[PDB]
Amino acid sequence: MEALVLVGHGSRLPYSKELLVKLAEKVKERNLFPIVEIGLMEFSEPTIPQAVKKAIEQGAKRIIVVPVFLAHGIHTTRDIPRLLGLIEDEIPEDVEIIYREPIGADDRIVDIIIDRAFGR
Amino acid sequence: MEALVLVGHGSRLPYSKELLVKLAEKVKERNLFPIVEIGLMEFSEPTIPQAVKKAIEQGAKRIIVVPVFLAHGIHTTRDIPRLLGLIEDPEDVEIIYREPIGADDRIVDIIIDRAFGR
Repeated sequence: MEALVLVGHGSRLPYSKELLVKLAEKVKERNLFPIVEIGLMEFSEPTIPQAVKKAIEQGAKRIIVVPVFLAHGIHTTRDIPRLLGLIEDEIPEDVEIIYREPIGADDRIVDIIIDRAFGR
Repeated sequence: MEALVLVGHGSRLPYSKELLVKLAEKVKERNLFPIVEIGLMEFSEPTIPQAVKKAIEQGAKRIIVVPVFLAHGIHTTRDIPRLLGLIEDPEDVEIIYREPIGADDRIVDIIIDRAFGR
């Protein structure tokens, strides 16, 4: 009934997509959502509209979109909201989009950064 | 004798720099490094060269540069290594260029919190 759609920037290099793919597979291992999909804003497929459409086709009525971005930027305030039809510039009536917050300066990001600082 | 330099993308919007400032503030509260600085690749200051120079001028002999990026891209493979002089485009000072965040289990934890509005 509900889907998690992870959306990322995309890249002409493969690492941004590989990131989202690994993150989605880990989320799937958690067994929290019946439907998990990824979408890339630019350069690579699946795109964000394709990811949302896939979620709908699989039967999701609530689509939770999590922007896998560290900070807000034009991507998360304009481009992705536009793609999702959330701001003015096909979502069935019985489907709601829930657009969530980016990662931000989470304490766990500090933990990761310190590990990286020490090469771990 | 060692500094942590957090480098971020930078943005015409203020959120990217605000993120790096807040992260640096939280690192400083953990009292692990005598010197902590931020640098932004573009659009905004401190720049990455300025951040490294500040660290050196404060006496750091080993500069640990952590790219605050989720995944590698042209910025972490080309642009930042070039600014740091690590690839073709300081005597007693060593630059240690670390890995980005990547698909860390803790990113999954954050994503799930965000998914549920937390």
